[PDB]
Amino acid sequence: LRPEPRLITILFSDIVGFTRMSNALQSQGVAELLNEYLGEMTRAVFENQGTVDKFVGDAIMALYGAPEEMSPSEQVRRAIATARQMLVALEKLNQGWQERGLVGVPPVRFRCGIHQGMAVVGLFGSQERSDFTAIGPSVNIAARLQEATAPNSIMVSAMVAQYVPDEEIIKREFLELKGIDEPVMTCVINPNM
Amino acid sequence: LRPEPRLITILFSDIVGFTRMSNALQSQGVAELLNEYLGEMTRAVFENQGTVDKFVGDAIMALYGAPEEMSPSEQVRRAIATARQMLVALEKLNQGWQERGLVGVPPVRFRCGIHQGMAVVGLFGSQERSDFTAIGPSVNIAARLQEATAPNSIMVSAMVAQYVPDEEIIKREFLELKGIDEPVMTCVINPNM
Ligand SMILES: Nc1ncnc2c1ncn2[C@@H]1O[C@H](CO[P@@](=O)(S)OP(=O)(O)OP(=O)(O)O)[C@@H](O)[C@H]1O
Ligand SMILES: Nc1ncnc2c1ncn2[C@@H]1O[C@H](CO[P@@](=O)(S)OP(=O)(O)OP(=O)(O)O)[C@@H](O)[C@H]1O
Ligand SMILES: [Mg+2]
Ligand SMILES: [Mg+2]
Ligand SMILES: [Mg+2]
Ligand SMILES: [Mg+2]
Repeated sequence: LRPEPRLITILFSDIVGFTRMSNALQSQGVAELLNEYLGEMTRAVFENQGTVDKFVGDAIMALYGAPEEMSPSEQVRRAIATARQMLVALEKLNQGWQERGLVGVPPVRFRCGIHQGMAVVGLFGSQERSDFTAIGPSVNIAARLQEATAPNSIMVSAMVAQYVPDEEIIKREFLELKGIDEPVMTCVINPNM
Repeated sequence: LRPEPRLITILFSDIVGFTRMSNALQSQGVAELLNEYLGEMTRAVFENQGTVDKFVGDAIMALYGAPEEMSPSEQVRRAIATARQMLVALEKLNQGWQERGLVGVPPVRFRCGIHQGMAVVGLFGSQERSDFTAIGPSVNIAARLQEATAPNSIMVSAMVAQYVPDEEIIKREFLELKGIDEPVMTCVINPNM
């Protein structure tokens, strides 16, 4: 698990307007919901051999191809499958949160950025505290894609898109992604399949 | 423990232009550096009773007042101490990275956002994968402060600032912080003491 550059697919699934919830609903609700969400999102990544890199609040950072090697295509296959499954999971999550009173508060939507690229994946931090993650623009991209894409929209990088049939690529488009000294070709892929 | 709202001080220390490194220096250098950095940053938080909530890449998210209760004042005291110590740690880190060839690549600088406020801190995620973190605008604030403040500048929220003597508050100022439906009173505090 020592940090090494690795072609991995970083999938970031951030909940759209989660702050609009961490203020709207109650703390327990925010946790219950978040945890429920992350439970299903995580489920979505793990179910897709994904690796929950970490949760950055309402954002899930899934790595594909790390720590367990995974073909770039699988990484994307999985990441996209995860992203989509997450949306499906979210479909039910909102169904339940709506029918419960946790949403209905905008029906929890999540932006998903999936990028594949060289990231230094491995354990990072002090020996006093290390977390397996991916470091590098690759990650940034995924994250920026995540935040760049519309709610319940899976925005993947050019790198990722090449694995998804054009039919599933709703719309390609370069986007000025923060931290990216170059317009990244983003392809929001079909949230379904 | 289980997620509960908690007045905690979220400290985010993100490395300024780390992507300008995850591209500049080599992977091993990026990891070696990042880990070295996070090692000292982490050190800085733990040494200040802080809690490394997680590392979000080059960003360290430290919680103060979670999971171990800590007086709001201590939280800030510690968070600020950490932020400052981090800068000091970074001072030496760059000293070494510079004298090594890892920087000199802009001398790794870090933005530090320290905010104190109600956050739902506790374990989040699925039982399949839980991470102790703080959720809620409080965190967002710290993060936005972190990214809002200039490099090697510790930007704390009004909440935090009240604990730091005005003499240490380099400059107060409200900032349109993303995700914050209200101008947050940010106070970049003296990075020294
Ligand atoms: N537990 C946590 N750990 C680390 N970073 C966190 C965090 N919680 C928040 N942040 C940081 O705070 C930032 C913004 O917080 P949101 O993303 S929770 O707010 P939003 O209403 O959901 O906004 P939208 O999803 O764009 O619609 C995150 O990107 C993190 O850097
Ligand atoms: N290991 C990781 N875990 C989670 N999120 C991560 C991540 N690495 C990156 N991100 C996400 O990618 C985003 C940007 O990546 P940078 O911060 S590494 O790039 P920069 O040049 O340092 O940017 P600047 O510090 O503003 O100058 C982060 O905010 C995370 O949401
Ligand atoms: Mg979010
Ligand atoms: Mg987020
Ligand atoms: Mg950074
Ligand atoms: Mg960061």
